[PDB]
Amino acid sequence: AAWVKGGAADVDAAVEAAADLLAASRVPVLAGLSAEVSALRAAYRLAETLGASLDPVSGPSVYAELGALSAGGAMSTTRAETIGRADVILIVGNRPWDGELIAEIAAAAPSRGRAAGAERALLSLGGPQNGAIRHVAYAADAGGLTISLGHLRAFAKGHLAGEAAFADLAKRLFAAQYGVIVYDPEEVGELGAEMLQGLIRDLNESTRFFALTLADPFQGRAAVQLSAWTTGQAPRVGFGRHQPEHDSWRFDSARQIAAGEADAALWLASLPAPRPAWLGSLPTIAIVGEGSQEAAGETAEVVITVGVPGQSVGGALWNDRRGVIAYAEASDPETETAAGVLTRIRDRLIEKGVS
Amino acid sequence: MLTRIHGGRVVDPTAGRDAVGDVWIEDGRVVAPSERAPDQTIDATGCVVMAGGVEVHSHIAGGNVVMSRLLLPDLYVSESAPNGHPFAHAGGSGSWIGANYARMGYTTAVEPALPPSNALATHLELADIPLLDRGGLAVLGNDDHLLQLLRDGEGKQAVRDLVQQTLAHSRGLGVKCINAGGASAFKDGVLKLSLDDEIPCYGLSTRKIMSALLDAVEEIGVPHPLHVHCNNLGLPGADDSLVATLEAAEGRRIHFAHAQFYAYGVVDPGGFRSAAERINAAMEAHPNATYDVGQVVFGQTVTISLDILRQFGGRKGAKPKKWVISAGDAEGGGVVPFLYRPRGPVSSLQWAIGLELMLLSSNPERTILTTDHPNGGVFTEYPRIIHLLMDAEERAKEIATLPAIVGERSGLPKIEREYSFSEIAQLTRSGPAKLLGLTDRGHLREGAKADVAIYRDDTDRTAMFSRAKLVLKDGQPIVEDGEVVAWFSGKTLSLNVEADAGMEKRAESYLQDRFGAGLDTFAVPDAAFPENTGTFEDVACR
Amino acid sequence: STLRLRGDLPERVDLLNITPLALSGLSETEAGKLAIGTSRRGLTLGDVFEIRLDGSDSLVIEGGSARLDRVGAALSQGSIRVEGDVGQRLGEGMAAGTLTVTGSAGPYAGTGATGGTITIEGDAGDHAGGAVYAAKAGLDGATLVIKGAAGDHLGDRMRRGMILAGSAGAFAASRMIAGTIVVSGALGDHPGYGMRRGTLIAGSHGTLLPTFVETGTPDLVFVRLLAQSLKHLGAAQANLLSGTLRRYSGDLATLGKGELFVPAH
Ligand SMILES: [Zn+2]
Ligand SMILES: [Zn+2]
Repeated sequence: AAWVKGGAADVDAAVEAAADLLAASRVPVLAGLSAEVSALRAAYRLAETLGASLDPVSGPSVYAELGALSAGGAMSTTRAETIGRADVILIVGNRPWDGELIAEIAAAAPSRGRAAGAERALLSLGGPQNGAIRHVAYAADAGGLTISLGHLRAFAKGHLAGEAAFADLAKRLFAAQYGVIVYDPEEVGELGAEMLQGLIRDLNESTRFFALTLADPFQGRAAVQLSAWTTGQAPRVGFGRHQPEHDSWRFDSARQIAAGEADAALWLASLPAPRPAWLGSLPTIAIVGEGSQEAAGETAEVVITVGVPGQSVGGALWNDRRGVIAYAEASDPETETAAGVLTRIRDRLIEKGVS
Repeated sequence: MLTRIHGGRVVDPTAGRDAVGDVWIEDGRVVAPSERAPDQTIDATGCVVMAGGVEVHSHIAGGNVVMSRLLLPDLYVSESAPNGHPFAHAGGSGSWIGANYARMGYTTAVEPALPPSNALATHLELADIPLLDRGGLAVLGNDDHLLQLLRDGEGKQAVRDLVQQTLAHSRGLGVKCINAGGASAFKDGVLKLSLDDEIPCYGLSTRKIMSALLDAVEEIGVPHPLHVHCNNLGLPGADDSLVATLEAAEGRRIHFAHAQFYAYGVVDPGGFRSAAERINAAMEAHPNATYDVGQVVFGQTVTISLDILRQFGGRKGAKPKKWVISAGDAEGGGVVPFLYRPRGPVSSLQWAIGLELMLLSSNPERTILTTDHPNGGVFTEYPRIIHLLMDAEERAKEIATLPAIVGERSGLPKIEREYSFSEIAQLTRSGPAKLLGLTDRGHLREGAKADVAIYRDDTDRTAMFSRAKLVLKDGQPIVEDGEVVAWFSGKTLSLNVEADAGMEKRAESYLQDRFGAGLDTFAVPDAAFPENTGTFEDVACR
Repeated sequence: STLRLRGDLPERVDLLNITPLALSGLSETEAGKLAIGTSRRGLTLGDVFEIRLDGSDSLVIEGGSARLDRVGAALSQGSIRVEGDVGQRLGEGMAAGTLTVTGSAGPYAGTGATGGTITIEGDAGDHAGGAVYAAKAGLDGATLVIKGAAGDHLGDRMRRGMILAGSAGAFAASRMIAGTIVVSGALGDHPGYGMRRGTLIAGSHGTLLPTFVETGTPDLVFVRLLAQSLKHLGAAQANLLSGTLRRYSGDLATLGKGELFVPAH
């Protein structure tokens, strides 16, 4: 069911109302982008015809990692190979402790590689001092994790005197066979990640070390993958000049809305995502799942309920465990898809351009 | 719809045709000359007519190709495209590489690094490439599953079941191997690896894995032989590694990828000599062997390879000084940007060896032309290499600017033979399709797919092959006078093979204990693609 | 040549290649039709400004908004004066010349500037003198003068040139490749994070990184030269080098070749 103005149920007419809203605006925005790859593909295809900008909700976490690797590069590994091969694991921050990943590592020793079957050492920087899982915790510096990360690299480079807290940590890291530093780029920051990735480059002068960059839970990592092969650049790209302009600052939806540059915006949230709270200020088109609380017609000017991928309809989603795009079939599900709506709005916008 | 293309010099080396004549195509396929009036007639004044270009080795899709566009947003120039097809002029995008291949007359492009782990995202990326038909080569030889099978000695039957399962689940055209065991050795602290060197934790050579994959490929019957990425890429002395790997095949059908990077002589026991003559000699002594060159193009580019062992070795030579190495699951991948200096003593030799290998070949069908895009160079330079092979006076024009080392360490200025159109058709259409097993693509005889490339004659072959007068995809015109007119999606070629039911349940228990997820995360369902069941086209196994 | 801003900007505007060298070549009526708008609806130079043109290397924009991106970018000749505030990327890739702004400036101002002098009489935004996304370097040789106070990440990944700021925010001189930054007054917390090479001089300073070690109070010949360089340019930061200074070595996470000078007491 759809909603236009005061509760207009018709799905076809809601597509026409969304096409009229996007055509009348000069600066359009496509925020959210938490859905299937087919919907992301249709959203980027619509923005190319519209001349709009895009910004996933995972924006800050995505560009915290992208900002450090587009300038400094990366030395990374996967979750399965960390559980399978790593003998010493450094856990930076509190966010990696949320998932079951930390318990899977502790429960079983590595099963593959040179260090398979050896005793596993778990070191933590900035994590809780007392945990159910036994680990060696190292106190974070007063400045923060980013200051601690730079502090730690100095001991690893041999630039700072011995007998310090991070000096023992540096000694334990270099004495490795398969080293993995697990961190969340959101909480660590662009500068800390580039430092963290540099610390790994210094560690690889002696033994093999890698980074387990944590993934966002709002499909942002798949949006990067798709946008990269569709536009040639990362997300936050604008098509005002028919060519994809990448500008992490200019096409930041949070920045655009607060300044007042964007007239209209399209919200893509087939899977649960945090509400942006600006939907009421400017005319918005909300493509959301049927189960979500955002289904009601008060949230946005035009609201279209689509099929939740992995629950009511099939779709290729980012797999948290696997670390790649995988197709998730519907768990006990004719309903409309977010890709089918964005394509129909694009077809109606093209139809208006001819006559 | 009946179409008649007369007046042009039709070049088809598989039938022996190098003379002007008619080409009749009906219902998207080449038919015998019908004595009835055709619906449309295409006039080619001169305009040498060739088959659809086939690309065998080009890094066009994958997680690593995504990473390269993130690391180097400046690599490919995006021009303003008013009234142009979406993303066709957006430099680096899948649509950009698709449209640019069609402009040169190429209608088929094969991806050599299809990872079985991230198969869906690689195929979703391949599907988004427009116009061309595409293919993916499943990569084996570095995943724990196959290596545990070889470590225990499960037998040639058991290995066949696993190679069949992976080919089916990943929807790949053929089998590839990128430095067998090099990844499972780099993860265990190994930096250099040779074809015989024992790899840690499995106690096996890389020839042991290659010989096992060579058995499986012959047994299953893949029309394309084993696509092989040898040991010690780019290291002085790889001529010794490629040759010993060729002799390790024991007469089996193989294909060496980007062999140019291996023809580096050892000379003094600080420098390196060209080994093109040594490799071309071994290629004639082994008739079952084939190889694609991988010619080096001067300028800024990026090297995308799943040989993490070698990409980590040359990581410090990256220009700009930034690199992404990922060691994950099987091989992961390594992306380091590289600039081939326009006057560089190393770059000029690499550029000379690429041509020398092609100029020495007796049969260009076995010496397929590639750039190893983008590792060696950008694929848009194919018209230049064709111009350099066909024209001897332009080859000496380029050699005049390069330093003396080119003549003193290669011998390319001494070999002054020109290449013909029939031999260029062996490089770009005939040879590549015969290798890949696509019987209906390399030629223009009655029975072929209507993939036609018409180039307007020019003394400057660079312009002749850069903008094709007319290119046809299954009978429909896609580009005219070098500009794309049509915009539709092709089909991904996947070998039709059935996964063993007893092997599928055996792999399921393995994947659940290593990853925590079933086969569905590795599967490539039709419902994920924009064209449900219309994205793939079956290929029969010989 | 004077461009009188008619009014408030409805969208972001890109003033690239709007250099007096380019305007002089184009006809006065033809120059008005030049589109500078970001959006699909766009905006032409005539819609935004009242164009008065003459064959000169001097340009003056009368009136300014924070939506003037890439103003003075790739400037190779002459001068451009903005009587007002400006947007991001002040003189991106400026080859040579002079670029003065009466008001304040947007973020990423001064990126990739090779030569010339960019002067902001107001305050600079975040990432002032810093590298943009994926950029190889920030300031790459043009000297940047900020009479006011810069925000966070001043001189971020700076490669060459000189920055003359009144006051500076946190994480100043981060990821610095090389250069010299002299802020006359306050400096934010954690300065020079990831510094490889370069010279940072400040009057006040916040909390220093644990990877910065003090060398002492050394009378160096370079300091004498840098002082005379600031005196000749008329810098207010010239007085800061008169007295004896305290030195700190560049961040030990990267190669520790950078430095930081602060007055003794
Ligand atoms: Zn490869
Ligand atoms: Zn390769």
